[PDB]
Order: sequence, then C-alpha cells, then structure tokens
Amino acid sequence: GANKTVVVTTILESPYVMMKKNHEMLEGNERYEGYCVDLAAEIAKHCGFKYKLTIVGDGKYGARDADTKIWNGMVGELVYGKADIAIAPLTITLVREEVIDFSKPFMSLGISIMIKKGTPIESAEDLSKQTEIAYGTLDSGSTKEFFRRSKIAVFDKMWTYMRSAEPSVFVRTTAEGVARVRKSKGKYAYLLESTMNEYIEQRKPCDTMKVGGNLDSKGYGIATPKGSSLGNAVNLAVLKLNEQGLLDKLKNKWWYDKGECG
Ligand SMILES: CN1N=C(C(=O)O)[C@@H]2[C@@H](C(=O)O)NC[C@@H]21
Ligand SMILES: [Cl-]
Repeated sequence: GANKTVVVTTILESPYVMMKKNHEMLEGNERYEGYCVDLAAEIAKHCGFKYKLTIVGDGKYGARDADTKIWNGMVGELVYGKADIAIAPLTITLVREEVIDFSKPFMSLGISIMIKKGTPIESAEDLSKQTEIAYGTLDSGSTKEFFRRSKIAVFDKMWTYMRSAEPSVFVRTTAEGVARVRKSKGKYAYLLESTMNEYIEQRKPCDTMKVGGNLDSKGYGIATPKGSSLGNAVNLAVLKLNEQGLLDKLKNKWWYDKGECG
C-alpha cells in the first residue's frame, strides 16, 4: 500500500533521548535530542522513510510478565502492533530475540561498576567479599539476568546476596541508581551498563567513577516486529553507518564532546 509515517518508539534515557530545554515551544520530532534521535534520523534517511518519534507509553524497556505472559515496554509496543520500530539502548537478549527482530548492534557495551568517588572497591570480587557496601542492579533488565545465570563463583556469590538483600538493592531507573550512589555516602555501588556509567562519570557533580573492566560484552540493537519487512533495510543501514564512522561520530558527540568533568 501507500507509504505511511513509521512510528518509532523510544525511551527517555540520557544521552540517548532527552527532552530539549525548550520543548514546550517545539512540536514533533524537534522536541527531542540525543544519540538515538540522531540515529533515528540517519536510519530513516538511509532506509527512505518518514517517521514520528514517540516515547513508550509505560516508560519501560521490555520484559514479559511471568503470570500474564504479556510483554511491557518498547518490546510490547512492537509485539502488539503499537509501534513499527524501537530505536533505544535496548540490549539484544535471547528472550527478546524470540519475539522481536534485532539489527546487528549499533553500540557495544558491558556490565560495569559505578562507585561514589573514594569507595574502597576496585572489582566485583571486592564487592562479593564484603557486606558494608550494598550493591545492586536495575530491577528489570539484562544486568540482573547476567548475575542470575552466572556459574562464576564471585558473581554467583553476588547474585545470592542481591536476590535476598533487605532493603532491596534493585532500582527502578538509571537515575534512581545514580542518586542512590550519590546519596549513600559510599555505602551503595551500582552495577550498570558501561555506556551509561561512562556518560555519568563526565557529568556534574563529577562524584562517580567506573571501576575495573567490563564483566561481559553485549550490544544494543534496533528492534522491529518479528518478520517486519523494515528489518532487512534497518540492519544494512546499521552496518553501513558503522563502516563509515557515523556511529562513532555520534558516540563522541554525546559522550565526550559534552563532558563536564574536565
Ligand atoms: C538502562 N539500561 N540498563 C539496563 C541494565 O540492565 O543494566 C537495561 C538494558 C536492557 O535492555 O535490559 N539496557 C537498557 C537498560
Ligand atoms: Cl569460578
């Protein structure tokens, strides 16, 4: 049939998608800025479609409720037909791959440790061998699942602690995790994706630090409904954009050009 505007679902997560300061005076796609806003424009240009950015209605990434079997978040919007494509820091995972299609990754990352500056922790092993400093993950996401599945002694010790810790060590959003690090006087460490950690480290108040290496290696992908015809072109566009340097240009624009910490 005739071409229609492609509905893009995305999520407010810095520096991927943010409201422009003057969004009250703006309409449509111009309300938003960030890495994924720029990426959406490039994908649409390289696939020849017009598009409308929308913020996921429930504010969530995408997980399946164990009792109802209903998918929430951006994944749900694709699964149930409410959006045509998701362009966001959505981690490529086994369970999501079963219900949606993912492009090859547009960004590489791994699980990492965030501390308040001066916290006496250098590694995951350090965290696992002590109790004074609490530590946790985003409550629904791929980081939590890495710990749930690990056979590595240190990480399994960490999961056994986190899953039963009181009060809960799990947080609702990145912003909550960061705030908890900043306000807990060194007594909370946050396990999160290296991409967010590295962004936050270069934002005022310049009071956090990434410690140690990454624990794994994964990727973010552009997602489409399973079997969608848009999937093939989007996948080729991601590879083409990487090969020409555009993805790294956008990463440097949104991470290090805008660093506030010297
Ligand atoms: C904010 N992000 N942190 C995550 C984590 O699990 O650390 C989630 C992960 C996912 O797609 O589940 N990538 C987006 C979310
Ligand atoms: Cl081991």
